[PDB]
Amino acid sequence: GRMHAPGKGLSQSALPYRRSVPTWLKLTSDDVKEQIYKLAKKGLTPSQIGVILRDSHGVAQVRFVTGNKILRILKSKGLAPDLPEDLYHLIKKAVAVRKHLERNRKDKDAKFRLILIESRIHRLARYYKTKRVLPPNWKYESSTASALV
Amino acid sequence: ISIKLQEEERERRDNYVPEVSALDQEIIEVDPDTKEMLKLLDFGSLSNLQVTQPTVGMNFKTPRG
Amino acid sequence: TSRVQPIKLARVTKVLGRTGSQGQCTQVRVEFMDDTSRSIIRNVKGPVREGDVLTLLESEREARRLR
Amino acid sequence: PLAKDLLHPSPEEEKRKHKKKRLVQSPNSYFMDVKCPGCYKITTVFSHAQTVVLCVGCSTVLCQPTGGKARLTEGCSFRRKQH
Amino acid sequence: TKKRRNNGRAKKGRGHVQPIRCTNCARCVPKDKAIKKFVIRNIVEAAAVRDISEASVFDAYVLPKLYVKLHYCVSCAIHSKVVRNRSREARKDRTPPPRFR
Amino acid sequence: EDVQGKNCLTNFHGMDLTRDKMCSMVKKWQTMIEAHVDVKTTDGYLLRLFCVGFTKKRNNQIRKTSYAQHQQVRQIRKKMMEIMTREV
RNA sequence: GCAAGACUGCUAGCCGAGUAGUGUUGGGUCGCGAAAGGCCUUGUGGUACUGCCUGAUAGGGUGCUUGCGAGUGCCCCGGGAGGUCUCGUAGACCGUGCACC
RNA sequence: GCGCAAGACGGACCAGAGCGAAAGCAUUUGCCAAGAAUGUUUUCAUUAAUCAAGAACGAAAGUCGGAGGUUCGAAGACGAUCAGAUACCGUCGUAGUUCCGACCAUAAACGAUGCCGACCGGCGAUGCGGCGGCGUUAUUCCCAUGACCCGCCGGGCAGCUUCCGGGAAACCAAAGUCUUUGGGUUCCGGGGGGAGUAUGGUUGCAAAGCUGAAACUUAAAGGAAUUUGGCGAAGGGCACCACC
Repeated sequence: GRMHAPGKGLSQSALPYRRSVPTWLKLTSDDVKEQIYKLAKKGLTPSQIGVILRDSHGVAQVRFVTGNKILRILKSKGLAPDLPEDLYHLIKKAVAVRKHLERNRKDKDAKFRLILIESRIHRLARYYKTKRVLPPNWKYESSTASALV
Repeated sequence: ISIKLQEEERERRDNYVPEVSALDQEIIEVDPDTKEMLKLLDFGSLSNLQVTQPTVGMNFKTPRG
Repeated sequence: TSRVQPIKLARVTKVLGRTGSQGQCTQVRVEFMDDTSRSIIRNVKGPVREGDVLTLLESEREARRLR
Repeated sequence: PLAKDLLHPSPEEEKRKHKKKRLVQSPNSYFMDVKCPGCYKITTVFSHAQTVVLCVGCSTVLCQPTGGKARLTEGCSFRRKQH
Repeated sequence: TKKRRNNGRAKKGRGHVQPIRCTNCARCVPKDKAIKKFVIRNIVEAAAVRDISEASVFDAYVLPKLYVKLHYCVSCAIHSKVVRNRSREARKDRTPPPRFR
Repeated sequence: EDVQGKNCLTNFHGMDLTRDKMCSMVKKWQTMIEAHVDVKTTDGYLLRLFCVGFTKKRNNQIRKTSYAQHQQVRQIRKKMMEIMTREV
């Protein structure tokens, strides 16, 4: 089932079998790349950018209207951050958990979920280090929150 | 017990027969759903077949628990 | 007590099972002629048939078990 | 039972069961076209609009996010479109 | 061996329940294991309600009731004949006996 | 609090209910709702209004449970808060 | 523009008029709902009921007759005849113990 | 009967209901933080339930320093009971039972059943979220909403039945897919005592936890289940050698 939860779960997206640009869509690839660039100038994470372009522009998904995906074209444009959004959200959650934690000393399950989430970011950081994303001299401890958020 | 004269006292009642056939009534109460069931199979709307007025706004399965 | 209450007399309808420590008194359903609708269950000692009538002193208490 | 024609099912069982255990993978969602009665243009929105949506020109709000589908503003016409 | 499907209680996904003291006894029996009695009774018994009725200032005055809940330990339940024992296949019966009196 | 001779003058001090009625109101397979506000009148009278609430099974309901969600209970309780704030 | 079908609100002649006033959870184009003053076919037939409150001859809550159950009945007014309504039966507890082997 | 003060606890509502890794969790309100499941034509693209070293949490009782000590209550005192009670019973009753922090890591911590994944019957209800579909209600007209009803989907606590199949049988939708043996992966048991004992190491203020023998003795110790048997166990039937 889950990785730190004992509950089985079946809730995920299922892409259709059809691989074609829809006929009712009258939008090419260069212009949709232009509003991806504009929403990148807005400065948001690629997941909510993708769901809002699908939501408010009626496109099925980007990967069939252009040749590649959005993280590829942001790292081609160079505006994409070096730190991935998964570790960004998870270390923001860790900062919030510790910021709740030091005021309330008698909080055991918050500490338990804290230990679970540095275990999670360590297991993700090993994969991004062996995939040549993070530098090999990068380290994490509980006292590094001002340098990376 | 077992009978060999086939119990004449109601055997003669079996020989007694109503003049009506007890199924060939002047009209037959037919719901629209079984009407459109029989309509697709072999026979459409007949003279003996009538449409039940919908009194089905209240449901079934009286409460038990 | 200390109340002058009149004597009401009653007529039997059905005989029922008999209670008691040794099993001597019989529960009987019985009813009045001056008010036919109201019927009462009373404890009676002795052999009772159907068709007779019974003399009763109190119409206030209710029959119960062996104690 | 034991004998079911798994190759060519009747349509009611793959509109009956869950999407992930169908014979072929097909989602249960779709794209929707909605317009305002006070406006003129027709925008294209998802079935699960997931956020607040506003048309260009700032005329009105089309629909609100809800954990199921989107709850549309009243009076707006809609047509089930397919590709 | 195992006697019942459950263990004389109703603990399925908890592992711990609040105990409540018995009435006749003083045992710290849990809520799901103990037998609970909710009796419906009037203020007085049945052979005096008429004697109350002619002794009342009011006319057609309704007699109030008492609504109490009794918590019974299993030893106090078997000692007071509240619940009896059954056979092997007779224990496969969840429904209560019919209330006739 | 006021006597002069062969008379005693009374005043409202509190309202209660019989134990038998409130014991008749509590039953299983229903949700009990409690709501109390400390309120003040136009004069210097400080009150405390206790109220109870018991759900109603529908006449065509087949469910024996007939419960309600927690936030529905919170909304009903807040409605009781604003009602007994308004009327006193 | 042409085609005839199917259903419904309201009224029992129509305007006034669904103006006022009332309330609801959220709204709407809105429910309830007469009158003053009037003008004219000068004002539709059959059909059963009806415990109490709320809110409609609906809905909701709640009774009486004999303990129970099934029938029967429970709007207002005026006359007559009656006076013990009919049918079948659990409606059971209700002072009671218990050392030491 | 009228008030004041202190401490403890949140009954009835309260279920073979919910949540949590487990211990465990119930007066209202506010603040902070986390999470399951549902939905997704959103993002990353193999990032994995598997785990000695190591680490967190952990019922009650036990220890240490502080104010509080209502009620209950180990040892102790008294009186009955008994042939004999420093036992069952009754009245007081210290430490504790209550809070903050510092400890220990033991339970029948038991579903007496490790974790993940797949497959193999049906039925009726429950909780969450979503979905479709007559009708009633927040009074009468129109829409979304809450309430109710009829169906579907996924997850969860659960129930009934059986020649699916298994087992020694109790019984099992897992305790099945096992000689017609092999999905992956930790811990752990070779008759019964001796004995979780001695020694050693280990941690602990203490109480003590973990690791953990040998000599010698025994042919039994044990698990399921059937029939009179015995209850200071329940229920029923009969008897003028029992009663009324």
